[PDB]
Order: sequence, then structure tokens, then C-alpha cells
Amino acid sequence: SEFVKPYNNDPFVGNLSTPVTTSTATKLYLGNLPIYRKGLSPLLRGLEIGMAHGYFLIGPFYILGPLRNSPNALLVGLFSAFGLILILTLGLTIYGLASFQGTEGGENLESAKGWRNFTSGFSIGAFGGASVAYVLLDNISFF
Amino acid sequence: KVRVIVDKDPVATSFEKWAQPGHFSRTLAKGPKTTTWIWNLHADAHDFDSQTSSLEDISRKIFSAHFGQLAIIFLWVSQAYFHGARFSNYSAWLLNPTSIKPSAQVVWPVVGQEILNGDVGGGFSGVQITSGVFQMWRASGITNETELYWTAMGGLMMSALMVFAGWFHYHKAAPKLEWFQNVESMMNHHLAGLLGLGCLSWSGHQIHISLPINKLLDAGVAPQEIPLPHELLFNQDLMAQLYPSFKKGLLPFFTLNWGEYSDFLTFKGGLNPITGSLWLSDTAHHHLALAVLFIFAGHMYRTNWGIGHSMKEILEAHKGPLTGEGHKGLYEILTTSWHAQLAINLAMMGSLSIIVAHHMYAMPPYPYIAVDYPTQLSLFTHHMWIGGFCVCGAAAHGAIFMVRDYSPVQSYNNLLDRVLRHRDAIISHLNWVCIFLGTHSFGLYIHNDTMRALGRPQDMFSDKAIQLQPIFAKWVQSLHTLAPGNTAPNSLATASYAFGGDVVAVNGKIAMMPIQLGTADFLVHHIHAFTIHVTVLILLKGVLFARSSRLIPDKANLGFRFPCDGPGRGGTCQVSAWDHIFLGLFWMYNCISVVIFHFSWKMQSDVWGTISEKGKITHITGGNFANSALTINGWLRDFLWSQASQVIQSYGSALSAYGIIFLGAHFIWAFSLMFLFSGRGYWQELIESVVWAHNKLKLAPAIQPRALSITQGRAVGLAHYLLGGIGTTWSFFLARIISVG
Amino acid sequence: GDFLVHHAIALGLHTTTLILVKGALDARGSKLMPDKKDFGYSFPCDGPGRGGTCDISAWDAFYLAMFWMLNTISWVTFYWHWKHLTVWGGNAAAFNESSTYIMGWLRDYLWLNSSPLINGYNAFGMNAQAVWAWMFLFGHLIWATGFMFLISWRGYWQELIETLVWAHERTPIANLVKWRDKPVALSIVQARLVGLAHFTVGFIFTFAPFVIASTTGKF
Amino acid sequence: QAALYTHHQYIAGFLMVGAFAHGAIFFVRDYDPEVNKDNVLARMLQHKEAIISHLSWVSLFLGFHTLGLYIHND
Amino acid sequence: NGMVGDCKPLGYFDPLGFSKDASPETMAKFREAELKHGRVAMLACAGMITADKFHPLFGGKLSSNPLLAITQVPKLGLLQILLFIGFMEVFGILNSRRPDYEPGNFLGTSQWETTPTWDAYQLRELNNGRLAMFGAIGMLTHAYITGKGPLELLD
Amino acid sequence: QQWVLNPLKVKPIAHAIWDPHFGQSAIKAFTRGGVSYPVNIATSGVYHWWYTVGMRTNEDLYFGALGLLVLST
Ligand code: CLA
Ligand code: CLA
Ligand code: KC2
Ligand SMILES: CC1=C(C#C/C(C)=C/C=C/C(C)=C/C=C/C=C(C)/C=C/C=C(C)/C=C/[C@@]23O[C@]2(C)C[C@@H](O)CC3(C)C)C(C)(C)C[C@H](O)C1
Ligand SMILES: CC1=C(/C=C/C(C)=C/C=C/C(C)=C/C=C/C=C(C)/C=C/C=C(C)/C=C/C2=C(C)CCCC2(C)C)C(C)(C)CCC1
Ligand SMILES: CC1=C(/C=C/C(C)=C/C=C/C(C)=C/C=C/C=C(C)/C=C/C=C(C)/C=C/C2=C(C)CCCC2(C)C)C(C)(C)CCC1
Repeated sequence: SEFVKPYNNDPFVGNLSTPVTTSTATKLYLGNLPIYRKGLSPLLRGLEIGMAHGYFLIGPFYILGPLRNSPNALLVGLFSAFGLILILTLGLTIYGLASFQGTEGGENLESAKGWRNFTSGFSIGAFGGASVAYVLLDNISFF
Repeated sequence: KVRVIVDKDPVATSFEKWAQPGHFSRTLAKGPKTTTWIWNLHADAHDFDSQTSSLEDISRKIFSAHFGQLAIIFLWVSQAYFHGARFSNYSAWLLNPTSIKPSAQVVWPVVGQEILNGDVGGGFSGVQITSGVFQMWRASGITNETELYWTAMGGLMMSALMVFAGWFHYHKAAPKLEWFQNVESMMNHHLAGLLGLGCLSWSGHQIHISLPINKLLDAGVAPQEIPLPHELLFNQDLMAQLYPSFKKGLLPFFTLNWGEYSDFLTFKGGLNPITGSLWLSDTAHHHLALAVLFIFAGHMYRTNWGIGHSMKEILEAHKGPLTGEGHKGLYEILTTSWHAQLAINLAMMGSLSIIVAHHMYAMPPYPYIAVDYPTQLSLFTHHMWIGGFCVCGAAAHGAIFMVRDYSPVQSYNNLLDRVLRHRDAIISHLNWVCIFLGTHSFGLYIHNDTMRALGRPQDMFSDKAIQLQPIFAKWVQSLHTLAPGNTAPNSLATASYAFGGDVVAVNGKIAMMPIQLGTADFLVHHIHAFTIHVTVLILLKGVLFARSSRLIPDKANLGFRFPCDGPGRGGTCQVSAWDHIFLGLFWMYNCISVVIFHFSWKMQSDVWGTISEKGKITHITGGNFANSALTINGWLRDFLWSQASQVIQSYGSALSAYGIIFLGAHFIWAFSLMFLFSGRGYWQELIESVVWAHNKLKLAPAIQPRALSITQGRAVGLAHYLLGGIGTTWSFFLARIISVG
Repeated sequence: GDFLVHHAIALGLHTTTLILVKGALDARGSKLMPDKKDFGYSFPCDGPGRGGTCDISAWDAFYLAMFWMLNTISWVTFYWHWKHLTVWGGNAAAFNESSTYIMGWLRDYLWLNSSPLINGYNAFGMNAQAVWAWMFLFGHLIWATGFMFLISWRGYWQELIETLVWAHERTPIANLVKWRDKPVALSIVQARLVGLAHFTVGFIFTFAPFVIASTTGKF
Repeated sequence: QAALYTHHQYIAGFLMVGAFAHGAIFFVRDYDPEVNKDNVLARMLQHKEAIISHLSWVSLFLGFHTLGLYIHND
Repeated sequence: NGMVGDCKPLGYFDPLGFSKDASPETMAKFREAELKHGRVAMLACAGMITADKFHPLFGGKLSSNPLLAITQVPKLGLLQILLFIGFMEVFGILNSRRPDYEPGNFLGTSQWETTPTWDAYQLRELNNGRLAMFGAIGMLTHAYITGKGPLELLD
Repeated sequence: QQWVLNPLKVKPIAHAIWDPHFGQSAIKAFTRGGVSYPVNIATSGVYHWWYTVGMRTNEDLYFGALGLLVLST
């Protein structure tokens, strides 16, 4: 048998159609991720990605941060998450400015308006996710 | 059939081609026109496949070169034995091993060097040795100097025989390629005939000469009163007196009542309390079992008779969905190309040297070698360095095979083709692994330094601030500690006391001790993994991208080692697989240097030392590894600065030679940087100015001087760098360990 | 000791002048490259032809002589610092005795006076010289990182960047984020410059710490 | 005192290297042999081979002998 | 027909003829259920075998009894296991919804040139799944009866 | 001003340290020079230079800084 064939029946493209690259599991999961999901607007793509990253970003600061052994450990973790998210959304905005200089199409991540909607979604979502993880970690004794 | 087929008188014996210097190569045979000719004569000396196209001739040259090398090695074994016979204190050490410093070299009084004949005990003045040959001979049972003298003479006879064999097998009766390509019979004879019979013979030697002599020495009999080996060999009554099972003869062997030999064939394990080393009965049983295993293994491959395997068929039968044709063509590759075989063999030899280094220190095999702290450190470090060098040689010869002997007609859609077809994925993923591993492993050290300097020990990656415990290593150590009862019931002790158990100590000094693993061990082990991974990255990229790359599609046409392909494409510098090896040698050097530093500090702080009558364990450095190895500042202070005292304060003492070599190796390491950083163009222009100065005086040579080639400059820089660094570590370790231990 | 170290200083000055004067005089042309002025001041090379033409541009003469400038100034400053530490401490018969051999410099100047620096912070605590210890190690690290750019040259890193470009372009999710400038390995003169930069900054950081902390800890 | 001496000696070395580098840039960029026909500056290029060879000689002598005496003492 | 579940000891084993006069949809549902049961039972049997004598997690002293261990596990761990399994099952449902869909192939084997070797290894998967299906039920039943784990029951 | 009274004993201060990464131990260690905050001990000789030149109070140094700022402007 042969589970490694040319990518899209093109032997001269620099890729291989391995199980990892071209399996139905990989295709399903990637195509269903928000950045690839069909029908999602750029705002919702950014929103889902933002909440996703903001929920987990608080944790390293909370437990491994300098004030882990302090009564305000989770507060400092949330503030650190907000700062890191501010840096990340600044990076997103400058990336959009540098890449999609001249664009008018919109409704597309590869355009200025679409990337701006995506960045707004990411920023709000990540702030909300950091706050939500703060709220859950305050009341973790519930579970 | 497998048969002997050789050509007679293939090459005449004459000094005419000794006189003709560059005869071996077509270009060099013309004669010199520049000084680069002189260097190329040495560079292409042993490149037989560039000299002659015939694989038969290449094989014959290689075979006789192997003979010459064995002659050199026999002369080296002879030097060891003869120096022990004559210019040594082996008898004094044999009488009193713990206090006597082993020494088998003496300097002559000429220019004040006579101080180097330091006080080594036993009424003998000489240079202390650290090779462990004294302990080797004690294990072998040598108790007199006549034995050392006569085995040295035998070694000289064998060296002469090997020179004769090398001459004969190239000038009088050279084999054919058909003879050389009998890989199946070669494997059969090397397994059963070389390894198997070697182990069987050594087991017999041990059982007959080493067990009785060593047991009597441990009992207390002085070497003078020990019965001689020839008496012991046939005196069955004495051997029955020592080991009662010998009175039963060989009938318990021929009948399968092998349990009768339990006394002198044991599975005791651990270390002998007297000598603080492995039990020689255990070693005899070990070698006997290995002899049986190798003789059993050597009857696998096909020969003149119908039974046996074909490695071609075995390889061709292994092909999977993700591998296409699988191992098809590899048998032909390894039968046709010597460089592929050299690559594999060098890789395994180097890994074996490293495994030897790891095994000997944890399980001291020779008597009174564990207490001989210089010997353990020297052997471990030496074998580590040899292993790294062999691994890089493996990578280099793999690249050479790729450049020269690779062919798609042969290796189409096999594992080699499939590996080349995703080399980019391989190297990119190894690059990510290297970045991740180095970032974590070194940034933990850097974090520790930062927090210590900021006065925040509570934020450290220490054993008491943020613990990174090697839970898996601790679990494996616990399993090995509990092994002798549950999973190895016939074993009476653990394989090595490093995992756990009692503190073996001979006299006051400590032979072996359990080695604890904590946060520092976690950090340094991940550092080791990072260094190994970067070395593998460099070497594997060199091997894979020897044919071509996205930068140079025709890299194979240029050759294996070439300077560049010009300043185009932004610069194509060191694109060659040779230059990849040149860079990987720096990285294995760094890897082995960190490994030996870890070994030295850990053994000095946690294992080596002394134990008093009550049990006051006092280590050489005082257990500072666990709390100081967490920072690079601690590595710089408590290991290099702290232990350099015994080197730098060595002037006016017997270790002053180590001090001089410390400085000289430093000098050579720095001298290497000239070649490593500089370039041929400047040097050729400087030589032009000097050549004008000479031509003004009518003495510019006919062989015009030239700056060294680019590849040669890189090679010279690498050689000087390695020599300087290795000599620095050599002098430092030897001076420190001889002074303190 | 002053005799010998002064002759060493003469060696340093003369060799730095040799490299620099040769670069200046051969910048226009040489027997290996008579038309160097056409290429200019700083170019990578002339190619592997004619035996190789590495570091031929007379900018590389400057880059080579920078190592010797650092070497000779280091010798000068070691001489100054050791003689003055001995004079200030009142034992000039340490310099007068030990400076005649090189192990005296390696032991009674570097090793002896490195203790208060490297003991800036240890397992038991920290002192006010911990910043000097950290900067000492910092300069060591930069000096070491310079060797990378000085030894390893562009072809290896270019091919490695081809591999990384392949990986970034082929992985999902991340390949939506795409560069504008094609990432390439550093040019030859650029990497010579970077390696020399890491060397020099390193030099100055290491000696600054060692010269400012050992003096403070010894007086 | 030590900080100031080290500082100013290092900057002196840098300034000297820069002076020579800009002399090289002048030679390769701004030097006009037609203007400097048989000049005091052109004669420097004329016997540059002698200059470089003798600087090589003195550097070699100094290094050989200083290193040798230091090793003798060592 | 068209599947790879047949074997030597029983041939094409269908005594009650469920597949007889059945649609390809029902056949695909049956094979998906078969492979899911086999895989889950492999995981179960391996989990009991390993955790009986080597259970370092959760303080290293949770009960070796399979039935008691899951009750001893914290609620959050059970919730996370359920979330993980559900996240695999949504992709199972999507693979079922796909136009090309073999029953248990998350790998998408149809796009590659497969052979009798692939068929034989699918048969290996299925046979091991059947054996593990019997094994897991046996282990749980013995755990309920005796209260010992698999290897302790063997002890 | 304190250094002027006792030049040979008081260690000159370069500037205050502002670092949130400092621990309590580093804070206590770097608190030196007869001040209540962490500081860096000057090794540039500017104190000696200005004292020799004629500066005796912080006001003179501040006015020098102001005038140099105007010069740069
Ligand atoms: C100390 C000296 C030094 C350093 C730092 C490096 C660094 C590196 N070498 Mg090596 N190298 C060296 C000497 C050194 N080399 C020398 C002398 C040579 C010549 C023989 C080479 C030759 C060489 C080759 C040929 C290759 C490497 C590779 C690498 C990389 C390994 C991946 C890694 O762990 O990166 C991680 C980075 C580090 C370990 C440095 C410290 C990182 C910590 C976390 C600090 C982080 C700081 C912060 C985030 C940023 C700055 C803060 C602020 C100022 C903004 C990396 C770039 C290999 C590679 O490409 O790997 C993929 C490779 O192929 N090196
Ligand atoms: C519940 C799991 C399950 C399922 C869904 C299937 C499904 C299938 N098997 Mg079967 N099979 C199973 C378990 C299962 N198998 C086990 C454990 C064995 C080992 C004995 C086999 C052995 C086996 C063979 C050898 C073959 C098949 C084949 C088939 C396929 C065609 C026959 C058919 O219509 O079966 C439909 C099956 C069902 C509708 C399941 C009904 C289950 C009843 C209700 C339970 C009976 C068990 C009883 C209550 C308890 C047993 C004792 C103990 C555990 C308590 C079909 C995909 C054939 C095939 O693939 O041909 C190409 C084939 O050759 N199977
Ligand atoms: C199905 C498989 C599975 C997956 C793929 C998976 C993935 C991840 C990831 C993402 C990669 C994170 C980030 C994460 C984190 C944590 N997992 Mg978790 N996990 C799985 C299974 C279990 C089980 C069975 C348990 C468990 C736990 C914890 C705790 C501890 C909390 C605590 O200290 O109380 C934390 C923080 C234990 C628990 O909740 O204990 C009350 C517990 O029993 N997980 N887990
Ligand atoms: C149904 C189905 C499938 C399925 C399935 C099944 C059955 C999946 C089962 C998965 C399973 C069972 C996965 C458990 C993981 C547990 C982990 C990682 C534990 C972490 C544990 C952690 C992080 C910590 C533990 C601690 O104790 C430590 C060490 C110290 C103590 O102080 C306390 C804490 C808590 C801190 C397929 C086959 C997949 C596909 C098919 O199509 C459909
Ligand atoms: C695949 C896989 C994996 C992975 C996984 C992962 C990666 C996971 C993750 C997970 C996660 C990561 C999760 C998450 C969650 C989240 C959440 C829970 C969130 C929430 C949010 C919110 C609630 C928000 C809100 C808001 C606000 C508040 C404000 C306004 C705005 C908004 C509305 C947004 C593993 C390897 C393991 C295994 C195998 C498979
Ligand atoms: C008074 C006195 C004296 C005297 C002195 C003298 C006389 C001195 C001199 C000195 C000198 C005499 C010095 C010099 C120096 C020099 C230098 C340092 C140089 C440099 C150079 C350069 C760098 C160059 C460059 C260039 C080029 C290359 C080209 C062209 C251009 C130019 C020029 C730019 C005495 C001591 C006796 C005593 C006391 C007093």
C-alpha cells in the first residue's frame, strides 16, 4: 500500500499527502476550526479565537507568576493576561496595517476591513475570556 | 559459493613510488607548482576511491590499511605492557593498591623536568598514570614483571606479523571483490568466530587464572607466594581447594547439571566489598554466556550449505504502506559502497564508546579502580570524547556516500528516496525541537541566575522554590533497586549501587554510592538532550542536503568538500556537507564538554569522597552540586573557578606539567580562532607582500607559496580549536583529580 | 614583568597596524584581485576561483584588526589593573614575582580577583555585586554568541531557512499569517559584522564587570 | 580610576581602528593617482609591499620572542 | 459485503442474518458500532491491566479495583473525560455526514492506493477489537464479583 | 551633599534604581550610600570632577543640567 502520495495529484508541489496532512480527521478538525469554518464572519472568527486564547492566558500568570503565593495572585494574573492581550491585539492591528494596505473588498480576513473586524473580535473575546477564567478560578471550589 | 579467490603478485615491491610523492592521484602525480599541492598530497592520501575506480583495488587497499592499523595498535598494547614491566611500580601497587599512586612513566633529568618524577609511593619516582592498566593487569591476574615483559614481546611479535600480513595481502596475494562481498560469511565468522570464541577464551582464562589469583590476593596472600598460572591451570586439587565445584570435573558441564558450578559461576551482582569492583566470578559467567550467545547468533547467514539467511531477502521482505518499497536496495548499497558501511560502523562504535563510559563508572569492573578517582574520570571522559568523534565521522561518511555512491536507479522509492523526499520536514521539525529544548533547558538556568541576582530564591527553579523533579528517572531507579528480589530473583544484589542500596567503600575512600537525581539533574539532562539534538540537526542536515538543496540544485556536482558556490544567492557559504560536519564537530565538542563537566561535578560532590568509621560521609566538594548547579554563575564559580586552583597552583610540583599543558591548550584554542574567523584572501595578499620581499632578494621559491585553501583553513581552525579545548579539559581534570583524590 | 608585557603591547600594536595598513594599501588592488577598487570597500568576496578569495575586500581587514585592537587593549588593561591592584594593596612583590610567567597572570590576577565578582550571588544569598556577576556572565554569553556568526557562514543558515519557510507555508492555521519580505539568511558581510559586534560588546561587558567589582571587593 | 583608564583605552583603540578603516575607504573611493602622480602619498602605495613585509617581520619577531620568553619563564 | 471483517475460524459469521436483506446504511452503522466497541474495549482492557499494578496518578493510592477507582476519581476528571469523548464523537458524526464515508475510517483511506495488506491489518484491528470486547466485560464482571482487579484476580 | 562632607568614605551615587523585578534581599543589598532607596554607586568620577570644579550643592548641579538642556535645545 501507499499512504503517502502527491498533494492534489501534483508530484512537483512541495508537499506530500500523508495521513497527518490529508486524513479525514485532520480535514474535519481543521475545516471546522473557527479560522476555517464555513459561514462564519470575520467578527465571529476573531470572537471565538479571542475567547479561546483569553480563557487560558490567565493561568500561567496566576500559578507561576511572582505573586502566586500572595492573596492577590488571581488579580495579578488577570491583569497580566489583560496586558499580554493588549500586546497581542496591538500586534494584530499593526499586522493588518502592514499587510492589507490597499484593500476595499471587505468581508475577508485577507482584507483591511475583515482583518479589523477579526482583530476587534479577538480583543473583546480575549478580555472576556480572561475575566471569565478569573471568575471560574475564584469559585473553583464549586466543582 | 562462498570461496577464497585471490590474485597473486598484484603489486610489485619498490621504493620508486615512495620517491614519487604524489603518485596516488593523477593531478598530484604531476608535481608541485604551489604549496597547496603539498597540503593536497596529505588531504587525498587515504581517499582511495578518488585515486582508483576499481572497487576491488579500493577493498584491497582498505584491507591492508586495516592490517597496518592493527600493527600500530599491537605496538601500543606492547608499550603499555612493557612500560608496566620496566618503568613502573606495579609490584608496589599490587602489594598496597590503595596508598600507592599508579605510575608507569619516568622522565630523564635534563632541563629540570626531573621534578615531574613525583612521589608516587612504593619507593618509586615517576609520572602518575590514570589509564587503569594497573587495575586491568590485577584483574587479569598478572603478579610479576616477567609476565608483563613477555606479553610485551608477544605484542611486538604480533605487530611484526601484522605488518607482514598487510604487505602480503596487497603485494603477494590480494583478494578479489567476490571475496570481499561475502558479507554473510563475514558476519558468521565475526559473530561466532571473533566475538564468540574471544569471549569463550577470555572466560576460560578468567575461570582458570583470574579467579584463583584474585581470590588469594583478596584473602591476603602476597604476590610472591601466589601459585603461578601454569601450576593453577592443571592442578585440579588446588582449584578444588579454592572452588569446591572443580573436583567434579567437566561431567557436570557435559551432563546438564550446570548448577554444580555455582561457586565460580555466579549471578551475585553488586561490587566485591574487598576490591570495590565487580565480582570476577560474575564476569566469568558473563563472558561465558556472551560466548554462547554470539556463537548461537553467528549461525544465521547463508554460506556454501543450504541453511542460513540471506540479508537481501530479509531486507526486501520489510516494506510497509508508509515506506513504499521499504529496504529494497540497501543490501546492494552496503555491499557496493564502503562509505555507507563506514558510516554505520562509526556510528555504532561511537555510541558503544559512550555506553562504555556510562557503564564502567557505575559498575567498576577492575579491582581498586573505583577508589582510583583519576582513573575513573580519565576513562569516562576519554571514551565520551572518542564516542563523539566517531559519531561525527559516521555523519561525514554518510554524507560522502550520499555525494558519491548514491544512485536513484538503485535507490528509487526505497527508504533512502523517501527520506530525501521529505528532508525539509525532517530538518524543520528537528529545528523546532532544538529551539524548544534549548529555550527551556537553558532559560531555566538563565531564569535561576536572574532571580538569584534579583535576590528572589523563592522564585528559583530550585529543589525548594519551584521543583522540577525527574519523576521518571526516580521511578526507574526505584525499580532497579527493588529488582534483585522481585524481577531478578537469582540476583543477590543490584546491578549498580548508583540506583540505590549500600555505600560501598574500600578503606576510607568511597567506591560507589547511590546517585540522587533532583532539579539540577533534570536541568543538566535536558541540556544534554538539547546539545545532542542540535548536533543531530547539523549532521543530519549535512547528510540529507549533500545532493542538493533549494539554494544549490546541483550541489552534488561540486563535490563532497568544496569551499562555496560563490557570493551569489546572497552567499552560498559552507553549503557543503563537509562544512556541515565542520560545524557539527563544534557542537559535539560542546555536548561532550558539558557531559564531562556534569560527570566531574556530580561525582565529586555526591559520590566520591571518604567515609569514616562511624559513617561520616565527606565528599570532595561537599554536595554543592544540588544547590550550585542551578545557575550558570554557580557553574562558573563552584566548578571552574573552585577546581582550577589545583591546576593553577601546580607550578613547582609534579603537576606543573599539567599547568603548562593547561596554558598551552588555552593558547592553541585561541590560536584556532585566527583560522576560524579569518579568510584566505587577506592571507594570500599578505603572502604576496612577503613574496615581493623574497623576490627582491632573489630567493622566492620555485614552489610558489599560497594561503591555505578555504576548506583547509576551516579544517585547521577546527583541529586547533578541538585540540586546545580538549587539552584544557584534560589538564584541568587530571591536575584537579590527582591533587584532591 | 613590565619588560615582557611592554613587548607584548608592542606585538599587539604592530600586528594591528599590520592588518590595518595592509587593508588600506591593498584596498585598491592586489595580485589576487587587481580590480578591487571596482568592487569597492566592503564586498563579500571574489568567489572560489583562483584558490578562494575570502575576506579580500579590505573591510575584512578592519574586521580582522578589530580582534587585535581588542586583544592589545585587553593586554594593556590587564597590565594596568593587576599592577595597580598590587600597588594599591601594598604587595608589589606579587606583580614583580608572578607577572614574569603567564600562570601568574592566570592565577594572581584573574583567578584570585574573580572571587568577589562571581560571589556576587550564590546559593546562600546575594550582595550588591550581583549585578556585576550577572553582567559578567552576560558579556561571556554575548562573546560566545559572536563565535556563531564568525564561524558558521551563510549557506547552512540559508538552507535551514528554506526548511523553515517550507514548514511555515505548509502548516495549517499559521499559513494564513504570511510575511511580506522573503526571509533570507544574513549576508556574508552582515554576518561578519554581527559576529564582530557580539565579540566586542562581549569583551567590554566582561572586563567592565571584572574591573569594577574586583576592585570594590578588594578595597 | 580603573573604570576611567579602561574606558578611555578602549575608546582610543576603537578610534585608531576607525582612523585606519577610513584611510582604507579613502584609498578605495577617493584616491586619485592622476592628482597624486609621484606623490608622497602615492609612494606609500609604491612600496606598500616593503611596508607590509617589514610590519610582518617586526610583528613576527615580537610575538616569537615575547611568547618564547614567557614560555621559558613558565 | 465489501467489508473486511470475515476471518478463518468462523468464516463470514452471521448466524441470525442481520446483514441479510439490509441496506448499506444499516451495514455501515453496524460496522461503525463494531469498530467503536472494539476500540473502546481495547482502551478499557489496557487501562485495567496497567492501572491494576501501576497507578501513579492521584496520589499513587487510588483503588486498583476498576469499579471503585472511577467512583474515587474527582468529578472534574470525569467531566473532562466525557468532554474529550464527546469531542471525538462530534467528528465521528461529521465523518458519517461526509459524502465519502467508510464506517470506522477517520483516516480517509479511500484516497490512497490500498491493498490486501491494508485489508489484513483492518482485519487485525477488528479481531483484536472482538477479543477486547469480550475481555472488558469479563474484567468488569470479575471486578464486581470478587472485588479484585484483573492481575490481582490472577494473583 | 553628603559626599562633599566626607569624600573619602561616602560612596557616590549615580542614580536611583527603579526595578519591579527586585526582591526584598536585593532591595536591602542595593540600599546603600546613606540613602533609603536602592541606588547605583557611581564609578565615573563625575562627583570628584564636579567637586574639584566647584560644585557643592545639588542646586548648582540642577542649574547646570537646566543650562545644558537649553544648550541642546
Ligand atoms: C552562547 C552561544 C550560542 C548561542 C546563544 C547559540 C544559539 C543557537 N545556536 Mg548555536 N552556535 C554557537 C554558539 C551559540 N549558539 C557557535 C559558537 C557556533 C559555531 C560552531 C554555533 C553554530 C550553530 C549552528 C550551525 C546551529 C546552531 C543552532 C543554534 C540555535 C539553537 C536553538 C536554540 O536553543 O535557540 C534558543 C535560544 C537560546 C538557547 C538562547 C537563549 C534564549 C533565552 C530563552 C533568552 C530569551 C530572551 C528574550 C526572549 C529576548 C530578548 C529580550 C529583550 C532584549 C527584547 C540558536 C540560535 C542550531 C539551530 O539552528 O537550531 C535550530 C544550528 O543549526 N548554532
Ligand atoms: C456489538 C458489537 C458487534 C457488532 C455491532 C458487530 C457487527 C458486525 N459483525 Mg460481528 N462480532 C462481534 C461483535 C459485533 N459485531 C464480536 C464480539 C465477535 C466475536 C465473536 C464478532 C465476530 C464477527 C465475525 C467473525 C464477523 C462479524 C461480522 C460482522 C458484520 C456482519 C454481521 C452482522 O450483521 O452483525 C450484526 C451484529 C449486531 C447487530 C450486534 C448484535 C448483538 C446482540 C444483540 C448481542 C449478542 C451477545 C450476547 C447478548 C452476549 C454474549 C456473551 C457475553 C458478552 C455476555 C457486522 C459489521 C462479519 C463481517 O464483518 O463480515 C464481513 C464477520 O465475518 N462479527
Ligand atoms: C480525556 C483526556 C484528557 C485530556 C485530553 C485532558 C486535557 C487537558 C488539558 C489540555 C491539553 C488541560 C489544560 C488539562 C488540565 C487539567 N486536567 Mg485534564 N485532560 C484529560 C483527562 C483528565 C482527567 C481524568 C483529569 C484531568 C485533570 C486535570 C487538571 C487537574 C485539576 C486539579 O488539580 O484538580 C487540570 C488542570 C484532573 C482533575 O480535573 O482533577 C480534579 C483529572 O482527574 N484531566 N487537561
Ligand atoms: C467512544 C470513542 C472513543 C473513546 C474513548 C475513550 C473510552 C476515551 C477515554 C479516555 C481517558 C480515560 C482519558 C484520560 C486521561 C487522563 C489524564 C490525562 C489525566 C490527567 C491527570 C492530571 C493532570 C493530574 C492528576 C493528579 O493526580 C495527580 C498526578 C496528583 C494528585 O495530587 C492530584 C491530581 C488530580 C493533580 C475513541 C476510541 C477515542 C473514538 C471513537 O470513535 C469514539
Ligand atoms: C484537540 C485535542 C486536544 C487539544 C485540546 C484543546 C487545545 C483544548 C482546549 C480547550 C479550551 C481552551 C477550552 C476553552 C473554553 C473556553 C471558555 C469557557 C470561554 C468562555 C468565554 C466567555 C464566557 C466569554 C464571554 C464574554 C465576555 C465575558 C465579555 C463580552 C464578550 C464575551 C461574550 C466573549 C488534546 C491534545 C488535549 C487531546 C487530543 C485532541
Ligand atoms: C616632545 C617630547 C618627546 C617627543 C615626542 C614625539 C616626537 C612623539 C611623536 C609621536 C608620533 C610621531 C606619533 C604618531 C602616531 C601616528 C599614528 C597613530 C598614525 C595613524 C595613521 C593612520 C590611521 C593613517 C590613516 C590613513 C591612511 C591609511 C591612508 C591615507 C589617509 C590616512 C592618513 C587617514 C619625547 C617623548 C622624546 C620626550 C618628551 C617630550
